[PDB]
Amino acid sequence: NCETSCVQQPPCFPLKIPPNDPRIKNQADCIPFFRSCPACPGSNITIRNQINALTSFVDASMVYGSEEPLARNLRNMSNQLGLLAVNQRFQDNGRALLPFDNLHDDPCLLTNRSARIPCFLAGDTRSSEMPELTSMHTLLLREHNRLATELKSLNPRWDGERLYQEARKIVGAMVQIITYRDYLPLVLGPTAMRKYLPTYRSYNDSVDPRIANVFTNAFRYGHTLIQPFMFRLDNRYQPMEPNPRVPLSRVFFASWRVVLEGGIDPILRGLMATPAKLNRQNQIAVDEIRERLFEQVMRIGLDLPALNMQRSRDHGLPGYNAWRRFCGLPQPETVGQLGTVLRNLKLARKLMEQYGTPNNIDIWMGGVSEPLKRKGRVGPLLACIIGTQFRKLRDGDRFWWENEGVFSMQQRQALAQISLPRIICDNTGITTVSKNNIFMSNSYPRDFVNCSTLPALNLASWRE
Amino acid sequence: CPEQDKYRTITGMCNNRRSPTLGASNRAFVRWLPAEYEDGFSLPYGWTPGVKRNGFPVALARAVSNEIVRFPTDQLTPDQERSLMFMQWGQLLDHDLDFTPEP
Ligand code: HEM
Ligand SMILES: Nc1cc(Cc2cnn(Cc3cccc(Oc4ccccc4)c3)c2)c2nn[nH]c2n1
Ligand SMILES: *[C@@H]1O[C@H](CO)[C@@H](O[C@@H]2O[C@H](CO)[C@@H](O)[C@H](O)[C@H]2NC(C)=O)[C@H](O)[C@H]1NC(C)=O
Ligand SMILES: *[C@@H]1O[C@H](CO)[C@@H](O)[C@H](O)[C@H]1NC(C)=O
Ligand SMILES: [Ca+2]
Ligand SMILES: [Cl-]
Ligand SMILES: [Cl-]
Repeated sequence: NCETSCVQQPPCFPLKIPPNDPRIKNQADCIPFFRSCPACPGSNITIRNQINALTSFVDASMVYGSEEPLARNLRNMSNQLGLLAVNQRFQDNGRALLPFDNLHDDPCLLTNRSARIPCFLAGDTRSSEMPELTSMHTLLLREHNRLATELKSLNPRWDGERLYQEARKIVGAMVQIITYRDYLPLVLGPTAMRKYLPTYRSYNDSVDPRIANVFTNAFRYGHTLIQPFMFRLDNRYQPMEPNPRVPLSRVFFASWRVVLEGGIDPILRGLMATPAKLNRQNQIAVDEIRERLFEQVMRIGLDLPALNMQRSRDHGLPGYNAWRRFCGLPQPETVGQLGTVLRNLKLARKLMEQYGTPNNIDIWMGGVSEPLKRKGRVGPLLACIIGTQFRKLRDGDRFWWENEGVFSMQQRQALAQISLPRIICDNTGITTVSKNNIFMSNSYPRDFVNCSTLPALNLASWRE
Repeated sequence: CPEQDKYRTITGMCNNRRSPTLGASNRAFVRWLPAEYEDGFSLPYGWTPGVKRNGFPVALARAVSNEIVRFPTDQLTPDQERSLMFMQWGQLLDHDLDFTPEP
């Protein structure tokens, strides 16, 4: 009963309301919170740990699923073409949309009574969380089918299973390429990139590929990049009127906006041509997630930063200093030391009034408080946790795209030519995209190029 | 666990041949440090009123959010060198790595 009760009875761990709160004036009220499922329920022996429902591998499991029954449902079993299932009721200018899901309590239906548009079905259950995410999922679904189609004309003798598997292998590789070549260098900056991700040598079976408990909380740094609006742009990269800036508190689980308000193309243009929010020590996270998170589907609007902090506690994560020590970073003991670490005394003062000791600072809070590394969007501590996790995901993956036996020298040489703007070109009506690096390019027309200039993926090395 | 394979399994099982569940779905997370709970093994810090963490009262997540995270929306600084695509790939990537189930 966590959704409506304020009683602290397992599995409820409600967030108590402080006095003089800017939004919640009822101190008897609370912010709902369910403790993460324990790996070993009811045990008085084991130290409580949480479960990862997904494959840790950068294997495009948000597309294919991490469970075989789901993985099967997401597939098109009507033929031998190796495709993923598509929406049978709607299309985006003749282009595929994700299938709908059949949920007991569907949140998308709540975002708009008249529209009656349910949640989408993908490899990961959070696909309908925000239309920007849905758009990325919809893009990858289209890319699999596009690959399965090309491979069929190349190898007509291949069956559905072969086609499904071969396209999946390519999609997984493309996620790995975009993430390690374009994304992480821009998260960590160059020195952390060299420190935590040195040149790939080969697969090593002694590298634990599992996602660490701390990683589930440290990677939430991305919450500091969130803008308070969903931006939709037209063909000419101009605000798509009416409603070009929709407040985020009106887009969570709003699958109707994708179906009835223009498809994925305006959402993707908005993502490419709009700057991300810059994390500043006095501008950490916006009120659309801090005050109005899931406001139209819940009894009360949640606080994403506070949920992260309660989550780290639920997960029994050590505090800030324990992680700094783990990273081999200087451990501040007092406000003056923390001030030096954050290169900001006002924030250290602010933090110490709350925690009393840098030992008690919640990992997300401490992590996002640190001054960003040169050409990176995280501090030393998050660069260490993030960098450490991704090295393990790369060096401990037997199916890493660069590993001997996974692909041929020619297939690798071909894969090296892929990019996210090209994926957009091949699967949308968008003809002008971000110049590489896509994650850096944010101004139209300055950082924009035509599709023709971008090299397509040559599948010649895949002909049997 | 096959001695030779061309493709990944859906669950991630058999990726590591020596420890075939490593990186596979529906498995406990690895810990890089031992957990820190109010009772040592299950209760979260903040569960019991009056119980301190490292000799200090436990701050309310909402109070930390109110005092440290809160800022005026109009003041938002856009990133001159990052697109929203950088944000969106991050969340999409996150959803390839971890999902922590609730009851
Ligand atoms: C853009 C809109 C986003 C929304 C609305 C969102 C929402 C959420 C919510 C509600 C949770 C669960 C909170 C809890 O109860 O503890 C969550 C968890 C998480 N988010 Fe965000 N998030 C977003 C973007 C991002 C981004 C950009 C990143 C990283 C770059 C990120 C990484 C994560 C991770 C790692 C978790 C924990 C996942 C797990 O293991 O279950 N989020 N986010
Ligand atoms: N671990 C997480 C969790 C969420 C919340 C969420 C979004 N979709 N779902 C699945 C889903 C499936 C079915 C009912 C459902 O209703 C809600 C609506 C609001 C709150 C909770 C449930 C939601 C859970 C995240 N959002 N982004 N990253 C995230 N990481
Ligand atoms: C819910 O979606 C409906 C569509 O079902 C939106 O309805 C449109 O509303 C505008 C005026 O705001 C009308 O001109 C359109 O004719 C309506 N469309 C239809 C097909 O009825 C409505 O805006 C959405 N709801 C909210 C509150 O945003
Ligand atoms: C299965 O594939 C065929 C061929 O494109 C398509 O016509 C049909 O709609 C597909 N079914 C699903 C569920 O996608
Ligand atoms: Ca995965
Ligand atoms: Cl459907
Ligand atoms: Cl951990």
